[PDB]
Amino acid sequence: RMSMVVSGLTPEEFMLVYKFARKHHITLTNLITEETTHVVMKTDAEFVCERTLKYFLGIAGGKWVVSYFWVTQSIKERKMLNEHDFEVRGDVVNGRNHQGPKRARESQDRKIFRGLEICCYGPFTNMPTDQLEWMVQLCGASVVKELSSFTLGTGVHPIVVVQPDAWTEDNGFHAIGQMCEAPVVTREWVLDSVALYQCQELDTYLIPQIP
Amino acid sequence: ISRSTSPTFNKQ
Repeated sequence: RMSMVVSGLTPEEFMLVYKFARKHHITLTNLITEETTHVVMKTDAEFVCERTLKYFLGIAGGKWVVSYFWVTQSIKERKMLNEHDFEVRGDVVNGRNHQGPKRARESQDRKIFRGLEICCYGPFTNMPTDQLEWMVQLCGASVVKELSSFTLGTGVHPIVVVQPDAWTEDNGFHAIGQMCEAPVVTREWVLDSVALYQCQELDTYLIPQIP
Repeated sequence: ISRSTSPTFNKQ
């Protein structure tokens, strides 16, 4: 039961949480795992946070992604308040009230990446490629590792995800087509879809491919 | 908002 993770907190705020986790006997730690039940995000007064890896994974796993205000206010009323009353409402990129967290929780029966095959191809900054994979997994996708490896039939949609600025300042990936028939999209297609917890159209994320 | 060493993804 109850296992916390923190994101965007200074060491200082981390202690108020430790003091809070101590009292209520919650397993508080630095690394986000499969046993984690809550992701506590630093937010503004309106429960909007910035997008960190933990934010994406908290959503993907259908965990409680709650404002750090849940801790401070509980600490204030000496009693552990309801997570729902402090759930993150959105972020600085995809919308302030998109309700992605709550949608992830209420959509565990219908994962957005359901029936999709995705290969995180290429280099990736600030987010280990293995994390980006676990993220598409938790969201229901099937992970591939090898461009020429995708499943060849019609009950499955293959997707190639890349971070264009994670290589150089000369081109070379408008050529991933020559290695498959799968559409290639920037990593933003995953981040946006996951944050809003709604599979997005590939259109604005498509990367022009040579023949 | 975020005040940790944790990277943020607000663009690419």
